[PDB]
Amino acid sequence: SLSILMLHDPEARYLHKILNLLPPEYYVEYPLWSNVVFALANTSANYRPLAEWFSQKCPEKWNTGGKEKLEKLWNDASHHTEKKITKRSIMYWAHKHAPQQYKEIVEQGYFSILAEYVYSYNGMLEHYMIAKVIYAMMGNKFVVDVDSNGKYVWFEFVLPGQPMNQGEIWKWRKEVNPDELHIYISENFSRVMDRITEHIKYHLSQPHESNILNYYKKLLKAFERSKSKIFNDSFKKGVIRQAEFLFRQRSFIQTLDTNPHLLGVGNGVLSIETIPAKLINHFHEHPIHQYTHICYVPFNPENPWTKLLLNALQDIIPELDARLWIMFYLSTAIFRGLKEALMLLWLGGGCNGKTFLMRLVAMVLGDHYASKLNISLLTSCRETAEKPNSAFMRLKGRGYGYFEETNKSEVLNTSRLKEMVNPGDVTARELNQKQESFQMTATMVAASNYNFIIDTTDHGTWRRLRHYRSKVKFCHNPDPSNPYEKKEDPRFIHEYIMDPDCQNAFFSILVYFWEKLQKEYNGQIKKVFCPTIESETEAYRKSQDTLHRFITERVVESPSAETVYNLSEVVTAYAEWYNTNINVKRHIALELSQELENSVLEKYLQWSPNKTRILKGCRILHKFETLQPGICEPKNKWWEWSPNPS
Amino acid sequence: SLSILMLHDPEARYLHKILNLLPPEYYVEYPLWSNVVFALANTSANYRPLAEWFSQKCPEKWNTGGKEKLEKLWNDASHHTEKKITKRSIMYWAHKHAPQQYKEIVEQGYFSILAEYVYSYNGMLEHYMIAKVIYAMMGNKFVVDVDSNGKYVWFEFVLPGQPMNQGEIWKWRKEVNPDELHIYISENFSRVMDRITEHIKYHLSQPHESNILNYYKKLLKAFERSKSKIFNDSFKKGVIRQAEFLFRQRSFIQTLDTNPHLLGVGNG
DNA sequence: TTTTTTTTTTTTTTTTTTTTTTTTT
DNA sequence: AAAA
Ligand SMILES: Nc1ncnc2c1ncn2[C@@H]1O[C@H](COP(=O)(O)OP(=O)(O)OP(O)(O)=S)[C@@H](O)[C@H]1O
Ligand SMILES: [Mg+2]
Repeated sequence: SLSILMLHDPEARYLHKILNLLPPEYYVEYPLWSNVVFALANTSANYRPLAEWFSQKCPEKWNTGGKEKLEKLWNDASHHTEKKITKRSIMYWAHKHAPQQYKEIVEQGYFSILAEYVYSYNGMLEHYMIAKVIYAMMGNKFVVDVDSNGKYVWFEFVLPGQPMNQGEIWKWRKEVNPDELHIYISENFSRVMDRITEHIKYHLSQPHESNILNYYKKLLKAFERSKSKIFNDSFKKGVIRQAEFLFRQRSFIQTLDTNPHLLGVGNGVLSIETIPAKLINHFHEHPIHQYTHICYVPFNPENPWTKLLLNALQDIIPELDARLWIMFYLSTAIFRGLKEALMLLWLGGGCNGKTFLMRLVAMVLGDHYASKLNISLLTSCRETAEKPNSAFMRLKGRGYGYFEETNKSEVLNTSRLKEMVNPGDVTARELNQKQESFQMTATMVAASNYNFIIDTTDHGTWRRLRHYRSKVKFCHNPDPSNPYEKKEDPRFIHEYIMDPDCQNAFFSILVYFWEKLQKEYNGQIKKVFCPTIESETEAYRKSQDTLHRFITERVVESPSAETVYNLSEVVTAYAEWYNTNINVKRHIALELSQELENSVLEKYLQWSPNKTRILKGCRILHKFETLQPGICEPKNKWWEWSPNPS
Repeated sequence: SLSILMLHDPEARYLHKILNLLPPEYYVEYPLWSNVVFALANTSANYRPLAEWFSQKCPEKWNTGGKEKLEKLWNDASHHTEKKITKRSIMYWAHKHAPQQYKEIVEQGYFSILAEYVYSYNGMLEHYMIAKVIYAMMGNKFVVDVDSNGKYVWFEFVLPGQPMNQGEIWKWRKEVNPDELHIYISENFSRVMDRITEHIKYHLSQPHESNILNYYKKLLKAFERSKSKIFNDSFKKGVIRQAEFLFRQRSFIQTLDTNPHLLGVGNG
């Protein structure tokens, strides 16, 4: 039904004019004829005859390649979507390979549209007809959408070779007013206007009877009076008001920045969807707007900065397995999608260089994807009633959260922490607006030289937690006796972050590590057995437990004795214990009404017939009360990751 | 390809005219000449042949000097990010060393621009024409940028010889509305209006065929009717609301006062 | 727990309109 | 000179 499409849509025929400029080898290329049929698939569905016409377009080997081959990709499912290239991109392949003939095709294209309107209304232009001409001419560059509060917001696609803020190439940007459209409607639209002027004068040159003696003269007078209308301001404001509907595109704002496999970079957009990661520095159709100003380059260990960073980094963390495991964890900061609930906190001392690593990642990732949050938030000690809260926000879309030191060692209640790590959704509010929910997908790190008090026993609480301790410390007198001591550079933090190449080198390392973990056991973090890690963590679990310490301080090593009333004094005995052993405090005592049974006291803990859980015997201690009776060091390179054991 | 240089771009031919009347002693010297090479290189990369011809202004340096070194300098300036010294500076040296000649050159330039618009639209001026003509002159001052709050903001370059605040000289200042731009467009633009009127009446003086019996009469009537528009409040407000698009400079507010090696003082 | 966020603006007209002199009756 |  080629004729059908021809008559059904003049644009379809124009679209046919433009597709005739494609060389036959384009139709030969297997992934390309799949691309074009998919591109037309997402734009309407009645173009099956046109798609079938494309099967007969340069069919030098259609029978050789299979008659039921190109149509099969569309006839198998006229429904269904793939989130692929739509229209307004086929024009890009058309003009990138067939110049000149493309510019005249579009030139006569809107020329017919404009010349139709000038004849139909005796040369009396208006706002809407101009808006239609503009959209058919530069409708493949602008998108208008409506935000949450509701205004007609303008988004512009940046192209190389035009004034633009650094790092904002090959991606959409927000515009308060389409300013460059205002100059565009005044300069390039004039050229279209002139072609009309020549056409009417040429027809006036050809003699004829009264049908042209006054009719052409009237239009010329009307047209010239209307020629100056375009330069007016209120008229130009009206055209922008009209064109808002033509450039309207439903479902564009909420699909912005949704793909977690696309990252905006200073030299295009970086795709981590497939291995290896690929850089896009040409036209595409992915709705991405946020970015960071760090240019991406392929990972080269031969760069002096890459070696410089790797050497200092390797010295910072001595253990090979710990070094691999930590950076693999930090490599997830590039990802912006759902992540497994892992909390990383680790201990150090003095000028340990902890601040250097967090600071490096934050600027490398950029503000759009990384941010600094109040350390108090981690404590979770603070509670928020029905009141605005801002620091809870800012976590949207981010993939990295880093903290700093506290006043001292701090206690962290499970509340306000369970939802900070879990792959769930949380809701809150702040200045203005109201309650709203947002998916949390950011990696979390918080290291300090202060131990974090944890008062619980639940496995679910102590399953999304990992602990580490630093061992290498920096001092200005590095005696050559202790390996855990190295010299410092004041420039190392004050500068070396201001060098863009350092960020470019560091970002490459992060990309490479994420590729390694992805090429590793299908992602995930639970694997990679680092004996140094997860052992100090459970050692920290054997510590940081007041009850267990109390158990093997007063009742254990003296269980054969018998000074027991009930669960009541055991709490008081535990109360006075932590009062001195730790600090004086009180609790709604029901926690031990079951935790004590959850403990190892069952040897003597047996509930009496009238409940009271009378322990079979212990010795409450007063006065001194003693004598109571009861890895491979890497050869030369470790970023190469070594074989599977590593 | 000098003909290609002078063909595709009237801005290039204007830069050709400005490139003349220069003190070639500076071109002979390495520092200042390299500085102006950097200035022109930072202003787009499409002007590679024009920069090459700038190497052939007083060709002695291109015949006695680092030819390949100079072209490599221009190339690296094109593909590097620096402080980005731009135009409106070579204009400064041209005015500094060479008064007179440049004044009538720019006068003829924007006068020709306005005359071209008048002849194109039968002397029916409109806000865009006046806005572009105004941007053709001035331009050095009046940088416009969009704040973080979404409000257009105007900035003026303070110069000696005006009523300014204390210690505000030789640096940008914030302006709620370009008031002295308003009075400038009211006063100085009238000189161009008068020059155009004189040119029209002079052409009317010369005798010709039936064109002058009615056609110049129509042109002069339309121009006279449009003359009073520049004094209208709504017309001038529209002219400003059109012109702030042209004087827009991307990435200006956030890069303001960023340099820690520069201090603002009373005497500069 | 006010406190400051909330309130409460806050743009608020503006364009235009009319005419528009010329034109052409 | 008056109406569009
Ligand atoms: N890999 C490295 N190479 C060279 N110098 C380093 C390295 N790591 C740390 N340093 C030096 O040691 C210092 C870093 O320690 P600090 O940042 O002071 O300690 P921190 O644990 O990060 O937290 P602070 O700052 O002590 S509260 C810097 O002054 C660096 O000069
Ligand atoms: Mg530090």
